[PDB]
Amino acid sequence: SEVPLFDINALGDWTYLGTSLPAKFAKLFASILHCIDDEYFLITPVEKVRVQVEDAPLLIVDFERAQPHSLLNVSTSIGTLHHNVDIKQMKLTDDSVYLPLERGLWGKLGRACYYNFVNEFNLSDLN
Ligand code: NA
Repeated sequence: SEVPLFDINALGDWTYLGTSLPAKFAKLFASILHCIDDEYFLITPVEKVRVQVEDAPLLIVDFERAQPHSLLNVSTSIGTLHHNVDIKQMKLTDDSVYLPLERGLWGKLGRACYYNFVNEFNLSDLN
C-alpha cells in the first residue's frame, strides 16, 4: 500500500495528509488528476501519486448547453469546468447519476441540480 495521501470524499471535498484543501487547491490538483484502470492518480513528469476517491472525483453543481440541443458544459463544486459532456453516456447507480468527463473522470450530479438535469433532457440527446 502506497496509502494515498490525497482523499476525495463522497461530496467531492479534498484532503491532503488529512487536512482540508481549499477549493482552488483542489482545482489545481484536479488539473493533473486521472482515473486509469479504476484507480486515481495525480500525474506529473517527476511525481505520480495515488488519490483515494470515495464515490466520484468531482461533484457537478451546474450545467448548460452551449446551443439548443448541444452537448453540455458542466462545472463542479471545486470550480472546474468541462466541455462536450454527453447526456447519452450517463451512468446510473441506485443512488446517483454520473456524467463522463476527461481523463477517465466521472462527475456525480449534485442533489441541487438533479431535477434541472431531468428537465433538460431532449429526445435528440439519444441520437
Ligand atoms: Na426536457
